[PDB]
Amino acid sequence: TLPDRFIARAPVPADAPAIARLIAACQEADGDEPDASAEEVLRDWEGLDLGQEAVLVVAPDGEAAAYADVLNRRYVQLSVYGYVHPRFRGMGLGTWLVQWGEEWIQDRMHLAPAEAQVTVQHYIRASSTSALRLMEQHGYRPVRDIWVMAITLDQPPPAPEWPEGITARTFVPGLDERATYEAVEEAFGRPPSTFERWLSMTQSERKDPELWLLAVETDSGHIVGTCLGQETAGKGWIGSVGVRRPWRGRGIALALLQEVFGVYYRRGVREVELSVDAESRTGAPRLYRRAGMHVKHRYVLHRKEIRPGIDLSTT
Repeated sequence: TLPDRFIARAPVPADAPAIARLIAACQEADGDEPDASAEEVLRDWEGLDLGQEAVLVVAPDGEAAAYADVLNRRYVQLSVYGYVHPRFRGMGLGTWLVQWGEEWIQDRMHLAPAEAQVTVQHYIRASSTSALRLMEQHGYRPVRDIWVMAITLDQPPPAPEWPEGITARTFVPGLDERATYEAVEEAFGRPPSTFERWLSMTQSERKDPELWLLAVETDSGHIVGTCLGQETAGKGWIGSVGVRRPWRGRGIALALLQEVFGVYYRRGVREVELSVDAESRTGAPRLYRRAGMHVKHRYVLHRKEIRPGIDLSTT
């Protein structure tokens, strides 16, 4: 069911400006500043197939009423990012997007191993009660908190205090590739990636090694920790900071972060952000606030099981 006057259609790159504004109107209601730009939309469209992987609900006045796009992992877990313009709420439109995403994976579901359980998931701003209820109404249930940490560097960060016997090593291309990959797959191991997969995903970011830091034990010459930063559009993003198990509790993550911040700062990057998972109600690790960061926004991950089976998302 959709209101008569409303047309759903695949987005075209010329919709980038219209859609940016839809997100802006949405992020405004949640209490966020309207950061959104068509420039970002065009960039986040770099990966996806516009025809198949996104939908645009066009309003009678020719303006974008609602929009969603999907991230797909091995067809066992579908992430869905929806928005409905704050004027159009309570029209059945947010419900429509939800089922669109559900029907998306259901139509493709045969490409998943048959025993694999199939899930769809949404990341909801903790603040908007409207979408919080729509999830529960639709059977989507709270799984985990995701915290977006941010830091503005207008002033030089503190100098890292490195634990005895560990120091910073800037990633050296042509040398440190395999070793860094092993430390990342261990410290963290989200899906396990093979080495070639990891290589292709990082190919861009490894052309800027200044921002890939390794905590390295001096005696062994072994990577005990990593912080791999990147720079996009004059903003920093840190994908993963982490320490291999035998080296935890030495304050290595804090040193890694403080060091990465120094590189960004003396590079002139004003804002760095990253993202951290936390069990519902625990809050982010004291690590991040101690590194000078602060909470930008909090999302609650909502998940629903489309088909029963063993959990393959992590294997």
